[PDB]
Amino acid sequence: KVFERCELARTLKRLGMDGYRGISLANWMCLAKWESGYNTRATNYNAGDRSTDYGIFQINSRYWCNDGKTPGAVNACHLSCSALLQDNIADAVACAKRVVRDPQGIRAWVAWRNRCQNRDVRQYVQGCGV
Ligand SMILES: [Cl-]
Ligand SMILES: [Cl-]
Ligand SMILES: [Cl-]
Repeated sequence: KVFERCELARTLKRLGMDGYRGISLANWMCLAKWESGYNTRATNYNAGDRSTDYGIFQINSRYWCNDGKTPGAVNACHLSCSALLQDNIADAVACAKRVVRDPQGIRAWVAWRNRCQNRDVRQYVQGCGV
C-alpha cells in the first residue's frame, strides 16, 4: 500500500518510532518519503551486488532480511524479506529499529544523508496530530 503522509506519521508514532534512539518522527517520515514514496511494496534490485532493497524503508537483503538469493547474506532482523512487503508495517519498523541500533544509526541509509540530514524536515509531520 501507498500510505498518505499523516496516516503514516500516526502509524509510526503508534509503533514507537518517535525519538527512537534519538530519531524524531519527521526524520523517519523523510526517510520513508525518499526511499519508497511511502510504498510498502517498493523493491529495488542492485545488479551490482546481487542484493535487494525491500518495502517502505528499503531495507537491504545483504544484512537485514533473508530472501534466499543474496550471496554471503546475514539476516540481522531475523525476518524473511517478504515480511517487509506487507501492508502492515510493524515488522518493517522492528527491523528499522534494529538497523539503527548499529553504530551509524540512521546514517546507514544514504537517502537520509542526501535528502534529510541537516535539513528542515518539519513539513513531513505538519498537521498530522503527532
Ligand atoms: Cl533532527
Ligand atoms: Cl518472516
Ligand atoms: Cl499486510
